[PDB]
Amino acid sequence: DWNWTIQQNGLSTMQNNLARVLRPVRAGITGDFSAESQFAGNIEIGAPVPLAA
Amino acid sequence: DGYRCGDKTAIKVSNFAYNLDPDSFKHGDVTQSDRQLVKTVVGWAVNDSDTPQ
Repeated sequence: DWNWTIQQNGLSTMQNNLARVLRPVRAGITGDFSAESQFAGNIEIGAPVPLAA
Repeated sequence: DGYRCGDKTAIKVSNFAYNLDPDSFKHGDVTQSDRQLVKTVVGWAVNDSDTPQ
């Protein structure tokens, strides 16, 4: 019952504090990534040899 | 003479392979030596419009 909390602590009281709680956190994440047995591979098309028709 | 008469050592030629040098390769005539029908299909399609499909 949020109305109960209002009559007990004051609307503006919590109104302000909730923003202090919920505001966005802007940050830059540094660091890296690692993973176990994943797949890997490669594909290649080699140079043409001038000989057919 | 010597220790053990005969019982000679031997040099054996096993498998072998070819570095098929891409600079040359003549494919000759191709044929079959027999027949046996597996399965066929016959049909057709038509274009009842004024545009290529």
